Amino acid sequence: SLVANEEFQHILRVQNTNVDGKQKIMFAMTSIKGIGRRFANIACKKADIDMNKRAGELSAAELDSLMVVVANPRQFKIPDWFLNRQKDYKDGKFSQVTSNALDMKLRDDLERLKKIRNHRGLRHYWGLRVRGQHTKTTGRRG
Amino acid sequence: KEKVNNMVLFDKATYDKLLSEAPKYKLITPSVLSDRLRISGSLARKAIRDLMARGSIRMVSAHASQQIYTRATN
Amino acid sequence: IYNGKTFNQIEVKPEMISHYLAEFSISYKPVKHGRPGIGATHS
Amino acid sequence: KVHSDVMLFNRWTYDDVQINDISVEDYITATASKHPVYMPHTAGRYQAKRFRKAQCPIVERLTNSLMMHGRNNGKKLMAVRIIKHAMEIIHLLTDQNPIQVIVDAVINSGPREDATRIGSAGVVRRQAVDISPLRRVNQAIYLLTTGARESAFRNIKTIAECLADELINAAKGSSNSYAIKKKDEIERVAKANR
Amino acid sequence: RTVKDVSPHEFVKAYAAHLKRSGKMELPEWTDIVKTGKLKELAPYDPDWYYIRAASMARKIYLRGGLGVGGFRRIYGGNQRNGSRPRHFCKSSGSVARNILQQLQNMNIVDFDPKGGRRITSNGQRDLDQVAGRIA
Amino acid sequence: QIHKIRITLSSKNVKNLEKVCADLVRGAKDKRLRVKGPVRMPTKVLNITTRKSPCGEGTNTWDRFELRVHKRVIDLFSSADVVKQITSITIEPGVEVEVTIA
Amino acid sequence: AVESVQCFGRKKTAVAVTHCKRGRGLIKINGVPIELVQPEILRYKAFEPILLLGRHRFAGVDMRIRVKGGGHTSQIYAIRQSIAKALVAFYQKYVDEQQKKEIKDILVRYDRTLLVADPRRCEPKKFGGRGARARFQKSYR
Amino acid sequence: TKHAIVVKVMGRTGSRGQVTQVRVKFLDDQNRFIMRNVKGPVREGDVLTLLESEREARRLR
Amino acid sequence: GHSNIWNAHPKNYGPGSRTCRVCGNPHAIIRKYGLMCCRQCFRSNAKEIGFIKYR
RNA sequence: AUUCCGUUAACGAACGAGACCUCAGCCUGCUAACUAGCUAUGCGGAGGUAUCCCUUCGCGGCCAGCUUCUUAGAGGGACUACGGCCUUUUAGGCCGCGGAAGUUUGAGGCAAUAACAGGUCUGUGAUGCCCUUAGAUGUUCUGGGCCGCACGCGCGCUACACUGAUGUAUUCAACGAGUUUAUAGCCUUGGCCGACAGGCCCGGGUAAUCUUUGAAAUUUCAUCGUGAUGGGGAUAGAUCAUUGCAAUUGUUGGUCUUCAACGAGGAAUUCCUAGUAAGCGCGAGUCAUCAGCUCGCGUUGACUACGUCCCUGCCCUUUGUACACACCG
Ligand SMILES: [K+]
Ligand SMILES: [K+]
Ligand SMILES: [K+]
Ligand SMILES: [K+]
Ligand SMILES: [K+]
Ligand SMILES: [K+]
Ligand SMILES: [K+]
Ligand SMILES: [K+]
Ligand SMILES: [Mg+2]
Ligand SMILES: [Mg+2]
Ligand SMILES: [Mg+2]
Ligand SMILES: [Mg+2]
Ligand SMILES: [Mg+2]
Ligand SMILES: [Mg+2]
Ligand SMILES: [Mg+2]
Ligand SMILES: [Mg+2]
Ligand SMILES: [Mg+2]
Ligand SMILES: [Mg+2]
Ligand SMILES: [Zn+2]
Repeated sequence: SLVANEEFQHILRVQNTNVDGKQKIMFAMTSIKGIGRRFANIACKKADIDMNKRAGELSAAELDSLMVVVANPRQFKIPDWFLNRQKDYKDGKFSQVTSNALDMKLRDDLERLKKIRNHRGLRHYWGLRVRGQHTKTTGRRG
Repeated sequence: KEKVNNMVLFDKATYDKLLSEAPKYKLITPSVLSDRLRISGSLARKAIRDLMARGSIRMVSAHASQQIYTRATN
Repeated sequence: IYNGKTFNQIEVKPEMISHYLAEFSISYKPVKHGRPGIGATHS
Repeated sequence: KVHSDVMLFNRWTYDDVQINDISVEDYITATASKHPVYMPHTAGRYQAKRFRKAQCPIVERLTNSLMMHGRNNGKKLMAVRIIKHAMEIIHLLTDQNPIQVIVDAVINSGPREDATRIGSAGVVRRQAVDISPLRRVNQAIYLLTTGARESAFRNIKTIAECLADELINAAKGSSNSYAIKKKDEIERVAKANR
Repeated sequence: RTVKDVSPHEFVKAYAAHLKRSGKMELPEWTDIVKTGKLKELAPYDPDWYYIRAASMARKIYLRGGLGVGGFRRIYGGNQRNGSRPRHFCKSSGSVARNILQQLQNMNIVDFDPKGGRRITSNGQRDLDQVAGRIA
Repeated sequence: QIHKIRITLSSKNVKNLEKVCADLVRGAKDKRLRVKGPVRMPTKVLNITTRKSPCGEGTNTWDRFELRVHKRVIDLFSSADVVKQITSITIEPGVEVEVTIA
Repeated sequence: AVESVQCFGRKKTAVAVTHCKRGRGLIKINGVPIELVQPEILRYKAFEPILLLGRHRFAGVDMRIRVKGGGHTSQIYAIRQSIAKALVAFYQKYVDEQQKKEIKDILVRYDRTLLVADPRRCEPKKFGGRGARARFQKSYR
Repeated sequence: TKHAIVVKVMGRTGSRGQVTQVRVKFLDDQNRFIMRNVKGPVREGDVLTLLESEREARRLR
Repeated sequence: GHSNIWNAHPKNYGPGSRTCRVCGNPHAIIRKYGLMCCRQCFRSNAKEIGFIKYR
């Protein structure tokens, strides 16, 4: 088993993201935006993938299983508190957004804040800190 | 500098090279195997475990942060 | 909405629910920087 | 010959270990007659008086000098473990007594001459001076541990392996050791500033 | 030969294996998703972490017979990193400890101490002693 | 008609407290009573560290103020009347005497 | 009449007391055999009083050691000091003075701390710095 | 490269007292005494390895 | 002022709810052991209170 | 050490220094401990040959004994006492056995004369004079600000990694602090609920009685493998709780997600000589809620030197001065 199989893949694609084949599956999946070590770990656990294998060792069907697990956390008993999009503003649904969907959600939040002239939105627009930090001495880049 | 392109899984040539020469090394450690066979530390540890299972090497002293192995026979 | 000096005028929109009235009446004037004065450098 | 039942780490014997340098013989404690110890951990008071630290075992001095840089300060159990593993690797690679290898490395690493700064008022003037045996031993230990530490940094090779390699390459003047090169550079500068 | 005469690590491994083989433990559904404490960054690496924790807790109760959930939270706590702020002690998960204590009680290994906490039963003493004896 | 009478003595002065304890012990002994103690509890050291300056100028220097409280425990096996009579002896200022049962 | 002694070793805030009495030669700390003492690296310090005097001289005394306070190294040092002192006292009181002197000389010739406590203690810190001697960083401009 | 043994210590030398001046007696020739400047702690009875014995030490100050 | 307005702001906590029992200042109050004295007043009255300087 | 020996137109004195006092280090010697423990015994559980014997745990004995361990009162103890050298037959110094201790044993508190236009009128119902004193510079209420961000500086925290990060297993402190009992206020054990954050219910402690059975670095075994990488955690999104009358300009604390500079730092520059530096955590002050700060505490525990006046300064003496606001003359 120590010898690489002929099917070993050095580079694989998932949601238009390059995934390193040499990295372990748990930490290889983290290259996708919106997926971290905790979420990747639980997704691998729920998909029955063996955590000791590399990203390139597995088969494509296992990547599809991982993606369905990620896209339907509720179906696999992943709790609501474990998701990065809880109680959505418009739909009010709980889901794990990833890749360009995460950027779309972030842009929607920022533009919604800016449209109503909310203070946080104005701070975002001006390029200043939004979480109350002092700005006299730190955060100097331009 | 140039990054080291260590392999996480053996190819047939490197695996045969391991099985041939590694049992003849005076000192065997994961770092030594990684530097010689040009393999990752994890693959070096797995190869050391495999060689120990085969009985071709012996354990001089085992520690979490340092494993020292040597050829079974002179 | 009083900001400490004046009552700022706004119209309530559906998107502003669950927010504080303070969030729409800025209490400070945004900073626009003039040239540094005497004693800014050589510290 | 003097026979001592005390064995370092219960694995190594101080018998047949002899210092072969009259200059630094009196400032190295690695013999069966000079209070051998089981471990290089002795929690003694060696800074009370001048020259007292010369009575500390050389292995203990190496262990102490292995605790350099803030992140490692006070972590003596780790240093003792590193020394133990380095000694095991040295015995494996060279088939000699590790204590003898350490003694030879210390002897060969210590500089004999140095250039001391002289004058004043922003003048760069140096004059060659001799090195006392105790300072020679201190410099040897410092150079050996510095070489091991610099080799281990940002490298998959463990600290124990680097220390063992440095000690082996210093026991013989291989010039591949960091300590040997540093000593040669120091002596070259001293000769230039004669 | 008793538990005090064997290495804690080896005894913990042996007793975790024995507990898993027993089949009386009822692991909660969240064992594979929760961390062992707020101070942790990742879930336990070992899939058998629940049985190991139960064995360690049983050994602790065997040595001392007045421990409660808070005591076990302290016992398995540790430093918590705070990014750019210094570290401070942090307690571990209390739900895991409560569930493990209840499961161990269900097996008659421990019971409620009259003074509070949990105490090792005679059956628990016998089981741990036999496991320690078989380690050799 | 025998009870374990508990006497607690607290004071800031060691000499006065010790003298009062010795007087109580000798009084109890003179009546052929059983005396256990005096037991010296760990000294309580109230500590306050305050800056010397009434302002913020100068080297920050601090005053370490300590108030030490010494406590003693004496147990007598006798009736309430005899212990009440014994404790009636003159007590110097700064020593607090409390008598209780068990 | 029971034949036993109780001697204590000290190192910083660590206090260990050894109960030595007639027996078959068992040495246990807090009910655990002395062979399992932690950390494993300090087992040599723990066993030094035994490795110098050999196991035979301990073959007629049962040693039970209780330790408290201090840390992992201080507790080990206190334990070894207590073992040495307890053996010396037991030999003095129930064995010929000649053998007691011999074992005391053997122990002292190796390390004097095996019977004499180290008096070093933590120095109180002074205001104006984080440590006893270390002062706050000074700036002039 | 000769060996000499320190017979007595004359005292500290240099602007900061960095070096100590000592009188050393050559081991090979017991009737030849030389002046040397030594860096680092040194006491009577010490032996130094002289890479060259031609020079005579002079006060650095 | 009007009863419902004059001094109507709650003062159940914070520096504004406490003052020095000696001078009435609200700053640098020592609340340890119930002294409730400002640091200056406490440093003035320490000897009378019974606090001694040993080191 | 203006500390002493001595020299001596000085002789006798008074302050500072020392002495002093606090803490720490030794006492198997004294007094005494059910608010501290040990020992043996009686009973009980477990293991081992299972009765008797051995090992390990739990519970009682105010008529089992005792004070080694803990506490704190009284005392003892070091005086360089002793030995060898140097020094004026001095004052003294170096080394050395013994000793817990031989730098004044270690660390502190206290601390002279004469001064500064040094700080404080924003600690004070300390205070002169000046200003104001009802449309108030008084007082109170609402709201905002003291935190505002092209930039420069000071004290710091976190790092740049494998002497490591993460996940298990493992187990060693000290200084301290804690309630109005109202259903209950402060420290909080135990049980239940919850992934966490938190919530509910029995209760203990005005305290060597309860929290307190009370840390981390570290030790141990695995994963990671030189990749800004599972280093680093800045910035930001969503969402959930607690404090508070009120949390927006995020009070703080959780969950998932995002994953910036930083690869060891130029000229310059700080602190430090032993249980010290450094690393590691803990308690208290501030505190309804907030510690990267300060004051203390302990744990692991070093390198180097034990010298000098080169730099920066200080003390004494001699000497020059056109200085005395005193060379920033
Ligand atoms: K800024
Ligand atoms: K390395
Ligand atoms: K005024
Ligand atoms: K004040
Ligand atoms: K100077
Ligand atoms: K002077
Ligand atoms: K002149
Ligand atoms: K003049
Ligand atoms: Mg990602
Ligand atoms: Mg006692
Ligand atoms: Mg002024
Ligand atoms: Mg401010
Ligand atoms: Mg400061
Ligand atoms: Mg503990
Ligand atoms: Mg990263
Ligand atoms: Mg990280
Ligand atoms: Mg605030
Ligand atoms: Mg502050
Ligand atoms: Zn006041």
